[PDB]
Amino acid sequence: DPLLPGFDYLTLHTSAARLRVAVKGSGPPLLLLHGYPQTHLAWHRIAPRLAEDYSVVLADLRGYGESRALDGADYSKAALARDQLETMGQLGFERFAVIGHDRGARVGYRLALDHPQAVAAFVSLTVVPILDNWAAVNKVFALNAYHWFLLAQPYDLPERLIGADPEHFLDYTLRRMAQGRDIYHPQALESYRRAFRDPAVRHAMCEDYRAAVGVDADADQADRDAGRRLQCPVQVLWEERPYAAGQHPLEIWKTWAGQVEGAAIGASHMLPEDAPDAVLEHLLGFLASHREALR
Amino acid sequence: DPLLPGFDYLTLHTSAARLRVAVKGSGPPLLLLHGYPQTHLAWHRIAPRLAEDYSVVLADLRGYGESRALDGADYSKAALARDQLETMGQLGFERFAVIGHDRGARVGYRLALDHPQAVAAFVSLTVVPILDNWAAVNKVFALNAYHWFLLAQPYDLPERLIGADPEHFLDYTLRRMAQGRDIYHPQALESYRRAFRDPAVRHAMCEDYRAAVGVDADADQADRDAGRRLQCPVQVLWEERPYAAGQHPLEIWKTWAGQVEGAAIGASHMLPEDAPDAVLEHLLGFLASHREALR
Repeated sequence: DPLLPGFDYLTLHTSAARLRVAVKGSGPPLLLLHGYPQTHLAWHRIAPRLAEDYSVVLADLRGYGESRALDGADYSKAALARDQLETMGQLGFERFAVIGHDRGARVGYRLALDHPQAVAAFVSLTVVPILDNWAAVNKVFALNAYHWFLLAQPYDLPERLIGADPEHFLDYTLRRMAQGRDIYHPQALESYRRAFRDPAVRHAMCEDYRAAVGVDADADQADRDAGRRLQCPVQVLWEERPYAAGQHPLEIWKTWAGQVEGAAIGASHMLPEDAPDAVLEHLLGFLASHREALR
Repeated sequence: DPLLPGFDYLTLHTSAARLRVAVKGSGPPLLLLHGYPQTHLAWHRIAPRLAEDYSVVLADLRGYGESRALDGADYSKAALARDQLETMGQLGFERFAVIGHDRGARVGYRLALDHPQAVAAFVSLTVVPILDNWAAVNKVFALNAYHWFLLAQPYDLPERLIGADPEHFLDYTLRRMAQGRDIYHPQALESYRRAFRDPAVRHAMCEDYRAAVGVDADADQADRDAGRRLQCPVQVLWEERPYAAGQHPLEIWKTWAGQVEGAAIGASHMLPEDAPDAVLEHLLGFLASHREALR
C-alpha cells in the first residue's frame, strides 16, 4: 500500500531555510511534526485518515530529511518554531493545531508558548518539556537516553562518531526505539536512511541536541519563571510504562497548561508507526471535542 | 629524558590472563595502577622517584595496554583485583600498598575491600567509589562524563563508534582530560595510541564501563550493606574543583574507611602526568608516616 496517497510535495522558501512540506485535505489546519531520527514519512499511517476531515500539513524539521538551513545556522526550537509560523502563513493559515512526536512535539510546545494566538490546539506524543526531563536525569535515564548526552558534545565529536558508518547507527537506533518491532515500512526506511547518510543532516541533529541542553532549556526556564503556560487545549499521548513521582506526563503538562487531557498507549516510543489506530482514535476524539477552539 | 630508566619489563601468566608488568627497586612493595585511556607509562614521572625507596610494580590492567585476557572474559573490578593478588604473589609479595589513578583506583579499592589482609595502605588519585558516583548523576555530570554512558551501551554499539577513527577519539579524549595542557610525553603518547588502535583493547575498555554500571556497583552496594570498610590507612588526592554537598572526596572516603587523609591538587584529572611533584610530596609523606602499616 502507498505512502501518503494524494499528498502534494512542496518546497518552501523562508528567510532562513528551504523546507520540505507535504499537504493534503480541506478544513481546519493541522501541522504534524516528526521526531528523531526520522522524517515526515513517520506520519504515513495517520495523516491520510486526518486529511479526510482536516487540512493536513507535514514538514521535515530544519536540518532533517530534505529541509535545510540556508547557512552557522540556528537549530534551536525557537528557530524551528519560527519556520512553522512562516510555513503555515505561506500556505494561508495564521492559526492552526499542532500534533508533534518526539523532537517535533518540542518545536510544538515552544511555538504554542511563544505564539499563543497562532496555536489552536496542541498534541504531544511521548514528550514532556525539556526542563522536566533535565530535572529527572539519573543513572538509568542517562543509560537509556545516552545519545542525549553524546549528541550534545562539542562540535565535532559526535559528528565524527555517528558519521563513520551512518546507516548502521541509524538502523540500530530505529530498532532500539521500536523495541525490536517490525514497524518501519521498507520505503519510509530508505528515506530515513538517505537523510542520515547526509553529513549536513547528522550535523543538524547534533545541533538540535546541543540546543536542548542550552538555549531550549533556558527558554523553558524563563517561561516557568514568568508563569507563562500554553493557552490552548492540550492532549498528551504517552507510552505505557512506569513513571516516577512528579514524572507522569499528564501531571507534568498540567503544570504547563490549564486545559489538559491524555491517555496511555500500549506501544513503543514510536507511536505514529507502532500504534496508528490507537493514536488516531484519540486524536480524532480530541479534535472533535474542541472544534470551537479550531474556529 | 628516559621513560622508566631501569624498570624490568615482564610478562606474567595467571590463570585468566597474560599481564604486562614493569618493576624496579627494593624495600616495601607498592603496586601502581593506571586509568583510562592509558597504560602503565602514565606513571613515568612518579615511579622512578618511588623506586629509590620502595619496591615498585607497575601493571597494565587486563585488556588495556599490553595485558590481555586469555579468553567472553570477565573485566569486572573483582576480576582485575584477582589479577593483582596473583601478580604480586608471583613477584613474592603477599601484602603490599596500592596507589591507583582513575580506573586503577577502582581496581584498588575493590581489592582492599575483598582482601584486606593483602592491602597495607591505599591511595586513590581522583576517585571515589562507583556507588557514590552513580548516586550523584545529574544533567551536568552526564554531559561531562558522557562516555561513562556511551561505553556502557550493549555490545557492540560503542565498539563500532570508537573503532571508526580510533586515534582521533583517543587524542581528543586525552586533550579533554588534560584540560588542553601539554602533559603527554611524545613517546608515552604513541603507546596509548597503539593500545587504542587495538580492537581488543577498545572492547576491554567498553567491558570495564559495562561492569561499572552493573557488577561493580552491586559489589559496592553489598559492602555498604554489610558495613564492610577498607581496613588500612587511606589517602585521597583530588582535583581542585568545587564539590557538591556529600560529594567531597575526603567526606566520601570517611564513609568507606576508618583511617583517611587527603589533599586537593591544583591540576587536571590527569594527576600523575600533570602534577607529579605535588603528588610525590604527598605520597612520600603518607608512606613515611605509615611505615608501621607497611611492616
